[PDB]
Parts: sequence; structure tokens; C-alpha cells
Amino acid sequence: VQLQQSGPVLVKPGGSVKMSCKASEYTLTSYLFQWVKQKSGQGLEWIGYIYPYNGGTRYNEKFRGKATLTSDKSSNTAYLELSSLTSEDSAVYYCARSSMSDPGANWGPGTLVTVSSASTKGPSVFPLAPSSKSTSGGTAALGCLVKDYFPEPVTVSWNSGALTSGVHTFPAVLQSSGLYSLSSVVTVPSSSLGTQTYICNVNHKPSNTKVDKKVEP
Amino acid sequence: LDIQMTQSPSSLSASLGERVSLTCRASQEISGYLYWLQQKPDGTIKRLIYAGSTLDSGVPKRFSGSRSGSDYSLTISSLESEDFADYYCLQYASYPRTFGGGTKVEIKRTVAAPSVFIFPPSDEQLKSGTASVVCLLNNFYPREAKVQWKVDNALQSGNSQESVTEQDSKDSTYSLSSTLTLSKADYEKHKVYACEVTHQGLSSPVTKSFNRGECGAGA
Repeated sequence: VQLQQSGPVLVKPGGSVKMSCKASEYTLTSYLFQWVKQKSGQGLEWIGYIYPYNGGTRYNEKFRGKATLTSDKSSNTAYLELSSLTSEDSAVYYCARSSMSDPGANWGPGTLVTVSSASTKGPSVFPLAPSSKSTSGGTAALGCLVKDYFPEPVTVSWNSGALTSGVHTFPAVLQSSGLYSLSSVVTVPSSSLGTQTYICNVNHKPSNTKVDKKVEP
Repeated sequence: LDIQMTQSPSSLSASLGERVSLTCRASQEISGYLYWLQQKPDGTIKRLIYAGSTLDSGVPKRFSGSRSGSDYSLTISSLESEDFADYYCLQYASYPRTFGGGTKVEIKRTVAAPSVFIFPPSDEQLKSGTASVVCLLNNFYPREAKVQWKVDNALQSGNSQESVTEQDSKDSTYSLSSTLTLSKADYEKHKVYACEVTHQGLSSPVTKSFNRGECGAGA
């Protein structure tokens, strides 16, 4: 149960955007795709549905006809296109597949759309090196500062996902420069520093940037 | 028309291991076509219950769903740290599909003093022309915490920003970062950078600092 959705995008005001949603399996059979919108920090709102079987569609009146839902039977993919974009459109969009067996059976991860006149910018990744000033007991703290990027979001993993316990990735903060910044920290064995490598994998899909930074003591 | 879903409470606090319940009231008959979902901090949404009381096969027995007239409730028998998230009800008896306002679950746990660490700016950032000094308050509880910056014994003001994580999915604690941002020039002009933190779990305020001259280690 894991629906796939297209990545995050930055789009200028007045423009449009089209996002996709497809099952991670051939699936087949008659199913319906439900779409949902969520502004940052707010609740969920139903956008509408697209019924591949007959091409039927239905939309929440609140979108004033700005949303268009379509689908491609061959690829089992559903699309959501939003027009004449405004800041009101900056939000995360989700898709869910229903009817088959369920009732909101599977959900996609969501697609974060940011409407802005500002240009995309990849982050600079600096190390937060472990030292006696970040070590207590046999435990050392270390991390990565993901600075000056736009727009959201960025993803941070440690050692290709092999390190998850103790990882704390802070909420991005908008700086006075209009760019975002955040840190991701993790605690590890102080004795491992000489043998084990610790690398933060940073991905900023809006700028198509990916950086892996090894954090040295 | 438009079926209204009234969910309560908006925010819920409870000790780990307790049994908690969320209610959703339908303004119209929905014939058990009520759905419960969980949205974790990282955005992940998953089906918990459907048909009012049917449990998703992938969800643990701790989650239960019931109905009493126009009242529908989601019950989590034994709260776990992993349950920290926002919960929403959704009726699918008719269109438009409508959601409840949501419930945010807060987890109460034993007090935990934070471990305090400080990080000098990296040489790499300095080359860029900027300096970020980071103070980390790790794994504490409750949320209440005060962090003050002193540069060469002078209290700092207006040049730092703090960020806090949501309660940890494993132990329900918080972590906080306080970042002091300076121009490379201003960072090079001073030597002692201190982070002073006050927290309930700490007997007295703790001060963590470093001397730019000694670098990050003991040079």
C-alpha cells in the first residue's frame, strides 16, 4: 500500500501545474481516484474524483472550476491540473484510490506545490562536526546544516537510510533573506567515530539537487 | 446539503499507555460510511478504520472504531509514542466528501532533562562568508525551554532563531536548535560563544560554550 506521486514543484503566479498519481502495481480493475488538498498546518479538503471507467469527474465547489482531473487507462495514472495559480494554491496535494476492496484503500505521499515569483535555489550543506563540545558519556551528536534553499521541501537521510534512530530533522525556517534553512542532527557512539562513516543525504527536488556530505570529527 | 463532520476534541493530551477516544458527529445520516485516518508528522496518511468499525488489515488491534447514533468514535486503547499524529474522520456516504476538523494528539511522559551541545560554524561555511553557531537541546520534556546566547559575556539579542521538532516517534521527547547567525567578520571578531539553557529537568541553568581560538576541539 504505497501510491506514487510526482515530485514537488515551484510555479510562478498566473501559471498552471499538472501532477500525477499512479499505483505501484498494475492493479487493474475498476477503481476511483480521490484528491485532497492541505495547506501547511491546516486541515484536509476534498478536491474531487476522476473515475477511469467512464471518465466521470466531480469537483468541490470551492475550487471554482480551477481544478481539472483526468486519467490514462493504459498507465493507470490520474492527473490533477490546477490553473491560473495564486498563493492560495501553495499546498500539499494527495491522491487516494478507492472502490476496489476498500474505501480509501491506499494513499499517495502527497505533492508539495509552491506558487512564487522567487526562483529555485539548491541548498548548501555544511557539517555539524562531532567534538568534545557535542559529546556526553559515550555518545556524540553530529549533523548537517541545510542552508539557503527555496522552495520547500528538502529531504534528509543518514547513511542512505541505514541510520534512523536518534535522527532529528528540524522544521525549516524562513530567513530574512527569503530562503529556508534547517539542521538535521543525530546521536551516535563516541567510539564509532574512528571506524564508522556518517553521511547526510540531502535531496532538494525543486532544484534537482542532491548532495551527500561526509561529516568528519 | 453538504454533510458536516464535527470532530472533537481539536487537541488531546494523554499519558503513554492510556486509552483515548476521538468523536466525530455527522450532521446527516451516513449509514456507517465513516472513515478514520492518521497523518504522521512527515505527512504520511494511512487508513485506520472504514465502514465505521472495520479495521484496516495493516493497522494494529489497538485502534478501534464504533458508532452511537450520529456519533462515531475512534478509540486507541494503549497510546504509544508512535501514535503522535493528527487524526481525521471522513464521511463517504455522499458528495462532496467532507472531513472533520482533525484531532492533534499530545503525549504526556516523564520529565527528561535535555543534553546540551554546541557546534561552531564549519570552515566551509566561513569560506562562504557567513557563520552559523548551533546550540542543540536534545531529547527533553516538557516543551518549555529557555535558551540565551552570550558572546564574550555579552547577552545577545535579535540574531538567533529556534526550531523545535515534534514529539519523537520513539520516546515522545522534543529537541530544539538555537542558531546564532553572524557575518564571518563579526564571528572572527569575538572569541567565546556560550549557550545557556534553562529547563525544568535541570536543577540549575546549564551553559555550553566554546572558544573560537581553540576551534571546536581542544587545540
